[PDB]
Amino acid sequence: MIQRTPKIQVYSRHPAENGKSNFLNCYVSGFHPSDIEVDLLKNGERIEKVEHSDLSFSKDWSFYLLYYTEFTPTEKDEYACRVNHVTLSQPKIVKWDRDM
Amino acid sequence: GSHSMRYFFTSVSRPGRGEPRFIAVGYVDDTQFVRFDSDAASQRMEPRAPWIEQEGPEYWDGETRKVKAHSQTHRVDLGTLRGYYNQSEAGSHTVQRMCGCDVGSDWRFLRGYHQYAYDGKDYIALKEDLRSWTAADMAAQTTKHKWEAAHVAEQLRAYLEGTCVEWLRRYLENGKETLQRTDAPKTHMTHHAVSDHEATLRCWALSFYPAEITLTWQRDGEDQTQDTELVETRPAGDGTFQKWAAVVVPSGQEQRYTCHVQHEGLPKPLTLRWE
Amino acid sequence: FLPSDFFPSV
Repeated sequence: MIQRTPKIQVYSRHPAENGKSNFLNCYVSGFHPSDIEVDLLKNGERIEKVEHSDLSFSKDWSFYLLYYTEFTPTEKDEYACRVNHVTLSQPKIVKWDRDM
Repeated sequence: GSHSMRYFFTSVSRPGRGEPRFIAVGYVDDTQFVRFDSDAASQRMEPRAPWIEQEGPEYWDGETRKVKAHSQTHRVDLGTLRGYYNQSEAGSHTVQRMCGCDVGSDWRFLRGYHQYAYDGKDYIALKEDLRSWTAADMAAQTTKHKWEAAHVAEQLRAYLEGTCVEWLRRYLENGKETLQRTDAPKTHMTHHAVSDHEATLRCWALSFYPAEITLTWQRDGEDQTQDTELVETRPAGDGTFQKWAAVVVPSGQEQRYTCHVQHEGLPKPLTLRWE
Repeated sequence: FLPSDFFPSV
């Protein structure tokens, strides 16, 4: 099998405004095989109520999923997406950058 | 404009115990409207858009019957493919299938397609003429001979040109309020100094639909690709999409650069400039 | 509206 490591974008559904409810998104794509572990973190801790989209795939057969949760951005709280996949030796952590 | 209806199937074998995981999703254009997940409790095809909910029990019974039958075909496939490829009973493998039809802006059939993959590589595909198959290797060649003997292309061409297009038309009508609405990208530019001498400009396209979009940077009216970055188009999670393109420029020269946005929802392309 | 289960197994 071809193993392909995930691309990861971490971003909000709406423009981030401190103190206002929003959705934090972690979009994983370009990966194969489909088995993948994705957590969203707040200050390094696993957020509990995280949902994801139904598995689907792109023209090149690589898979994509959207994981998401309601959150409230603030000046100080750090959000991140943590991903593990067979192609990775250890979980990859991508911090949410509100400019990206 | 043109429209499509597509189904995507994924089946993943579970060597240590039980049946494969099977997930199916149906789309009209970039809108997901149904799903089936073998692991879910319902064991039914489920709605994922409001406009499909008005279909009656017969519809849902029929979709459920078909999708479960499909899942069982992929189940047999995974077993045969392990044998074709002389693979251990120990490993997990994947089959993927995608099929669908397009209609043009007159809602008449434009094209149809079906592609099948094993472990993330092309395996067998219907040709654009809907009459014959492409096989990637000698395993798929065996499958091609089986599918030729069973006259599959003929049956699939029937679906693609008939019932696929007829139901796409029905959905487009019933779901008109969203499926025939175009959401032009909401665009703006942000500015991010990188040093005393350089700054990034980032051209944003937000809350658009459908997903197809082109963002281009120009400098003094010529396309620029060096010193740019373009992210993959990504889902907002409310059915719309987002994308951005960025360029690094010398501080003070921002006004030379323009971002150009093309999208079906835009009668003319938009041009953004930092001032 | 799905195609029916008309593909033979591979």
